[PDB]
Amino acid sequence: ATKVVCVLKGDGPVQGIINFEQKESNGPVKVWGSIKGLTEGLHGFHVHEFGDNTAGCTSAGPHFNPLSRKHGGPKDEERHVGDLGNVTADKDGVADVSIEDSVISLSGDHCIIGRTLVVHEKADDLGKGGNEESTKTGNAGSRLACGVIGIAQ
Amino acid sequence: ATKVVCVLKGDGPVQGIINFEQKESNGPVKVWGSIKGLTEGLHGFHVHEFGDNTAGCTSAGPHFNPLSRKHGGPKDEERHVGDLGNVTADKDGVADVSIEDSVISLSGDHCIIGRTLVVHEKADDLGKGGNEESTKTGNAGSRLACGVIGIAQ
Ligand SMILES: *[Se]c1ccccc1C(=O)Nc1cccc(-c2ccc(C(F)(F)F)cc2)c1
Ligand SMILES: *[Se]c1ccccc1C(=O)Nc1cccc(-c2ccc(C(F)(F)F)cc2)c1
Ligand SMILES: [Cl-]
Ligand SMILES: [Cl-]
Ligand SMILES: [Cl-]
Ligand SMILES: [Zn+2]
Ligand SMILES: [Zn+2]
Repeated sequence: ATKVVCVLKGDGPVQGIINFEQKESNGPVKVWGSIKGLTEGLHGFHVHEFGDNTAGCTSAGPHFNPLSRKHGGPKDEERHVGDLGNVTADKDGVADVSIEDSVISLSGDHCIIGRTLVVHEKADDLGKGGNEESTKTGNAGSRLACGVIGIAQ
Repeated sequence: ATKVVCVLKGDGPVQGIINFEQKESNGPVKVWGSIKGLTEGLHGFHVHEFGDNTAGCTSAGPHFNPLSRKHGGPKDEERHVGDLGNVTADKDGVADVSIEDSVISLSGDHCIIGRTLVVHEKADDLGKGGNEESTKTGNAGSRLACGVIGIAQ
């Protein structure tokens, strides 16, 4: 039923379009689209708390964490709602994104509409980095590009 | 209370930050902030339907019109939900925005979260232009800058 979209932009060359679709009121969310201008390899892919771009991607705040848990991979029970794991950029710097997630939603208390999607500088270590940062941010580093998650055609 | 924000960006020099605050459900919404890089005078100020920036401000679609009415001024009964009227840019091209509106909301079926705020090339004629365009767009012309309306700190 409900279809949202997100246009990723930042200070650098990284830009993309990510779609979200949810058929059932609390069923799985299909996240798909393309990001380009990325370094080859893994990049952290998170929903951050605020749809606030007043001071670039920084204003988005931390990973959307309504249940006040520690950072993890999407398949971990201990995770932020916004912890969608990694996207993989090919040799040409293009990440063809396709994710199914059941913790995020386009309705309820886990709604990500009016919040920020961020693609990060490095791989998300999924909380296995053995430092304080790993259990907060997954050591994914700086925010290359972000966008507010909005209602789509 | 509920507090949302919007960062207006486009292809040109027009850019701004607009805040929305609503103390009571079905109460008035305080819209305030600053826009710069505008021509001196009036500029159409509307919430458009989609939080979609896939092809710039064009992808936002028409004025948010859930009740399928004709375009009007904010004070008109016959108006789009998104019809917030005009903002006034001073000689230096800065519009100091301060609006109170009771038709828009940050909750319900009139919720503007995940939709687009647009500032337009010319004055909104408030539906008094006596042509088909007046009763659709208010003849405000091109979309100088837009942003998806997101949840704020
Ligand atoms: Se989805 C979302 C994003 C940001 C803020 C709020 C929301 C949201 O829709 N939350 C929400 C909370 C509680 C109830 C509703 C709701 C949705 C649909 C309906 C109805 F009438 F269509 F069935 C009623 C209530 C939405
Ligand atoms: Se604020 C927001 C942003 C995006 C999507 C949905 C919302 C939202 O909060 N919706 C919402 C909140 C509270 C109540 C309703 C609601 C909608 C319809 C009806 C009725 F009467 F039509 F069935 C009742 C309540 C929606
Ligand atoms: Cl975090
Ligand atoms: Cl890992
Ligand atoms: Cl982070
Ligand atoms: Zn996290
Ligand atoms: Zn209108």
